[PDB]
Amino acid sequence: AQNPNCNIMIFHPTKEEFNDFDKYIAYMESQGAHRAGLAKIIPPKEWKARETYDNISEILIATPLQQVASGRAGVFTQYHKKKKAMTVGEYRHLANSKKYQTPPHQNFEDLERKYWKNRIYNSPIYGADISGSLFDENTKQWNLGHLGTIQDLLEKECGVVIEGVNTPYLYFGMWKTTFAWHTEDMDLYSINYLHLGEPKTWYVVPPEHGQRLERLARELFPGSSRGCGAFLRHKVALISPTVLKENGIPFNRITQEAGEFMVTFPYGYHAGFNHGFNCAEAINFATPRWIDYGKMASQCSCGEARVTFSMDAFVRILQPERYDLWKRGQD
Ligand SMILES: O=C(O)CNC(=O)C(=O)O
Ligand SMILES: [Mg+2]
Ligand code: NI
Ligand SMILES: [Zn+2]
Repeated sequence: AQNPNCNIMIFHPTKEEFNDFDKYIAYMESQGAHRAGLAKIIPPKEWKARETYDNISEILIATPLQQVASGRAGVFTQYHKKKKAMTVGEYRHLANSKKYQTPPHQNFEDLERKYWKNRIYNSPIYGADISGSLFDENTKQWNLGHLGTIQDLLEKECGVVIEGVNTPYLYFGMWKTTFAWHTEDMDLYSINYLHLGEPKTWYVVPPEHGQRLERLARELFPGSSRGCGAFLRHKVALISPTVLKENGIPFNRITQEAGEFMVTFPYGYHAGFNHGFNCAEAINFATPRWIDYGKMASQCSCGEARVTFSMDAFVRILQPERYDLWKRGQD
């Protein structure tokens, strides 16, 4: 069995290997990359996402989100308070202000220490979930707006034609902006490209051990667990590495820098934070190996998780027994 300790693997494809996306995902899995839940892909030196980032300041962040925490430093939730619209140039200036900028630090480890010590005492503003793409249309390799769609994959594997679309999302971050512990919708893969700016630190639980994280989360968030049998789908709960280690939960960590891709694998729980002003692009995707995970994915039906249009068909075809309850949660 490849990668039996479930370590995060880092890949350096050549320009030739970078042509066929599906083939390279399958290669990484042949080497055991999925056992970690997360892999890093460093593009060949010949490749670029676009020519420059000099002209992005007029993109609008219609609904910036202020991430307000409650709890203790290592075990907290966050809620998202909506703020007035602002452009990417305005948000960049805000991120760089004395109130929000990255503090002086020695290295990524010192900054990680400062994040976990101090996150709860601040409320950073995240420009998340913005439909769009920063890949040039002429970038042919690993262009996250040109991937095979999940609807087409389901149709190829299972024969059923379904409605829905699959487009990328932009994320504009600042120091301390936070992504809570989650798996993807329907336990899909994700791919994330850090286009520019400061790093993103990731934490991940191997898919084979995801239920250990869920059991800890039910202990640590007992009111939320009574409210919903899949409350991590709400994407609000944070647990620090120190608390994970105290409770014996297997996990790994890695820092993504600008110019790098990360892939999350089906049922790989992940969480993390941004180091300073940055911009990422991410999208969900599927492979044949996903189908079995999609069929078994948990679902939130309490009303909180509320998701895209395209998840309807995935539930309806892969999980017909759960469909009626889940759809009630959507309405
Ligand atoms: O970058 C972020 O805020 C969150 N991204 C992801 O959870 C992802 O790419 O799957
Ligand atoms: Mg612009
Ligand atoms: Ni994710
Ligand atoms: Zn719920």
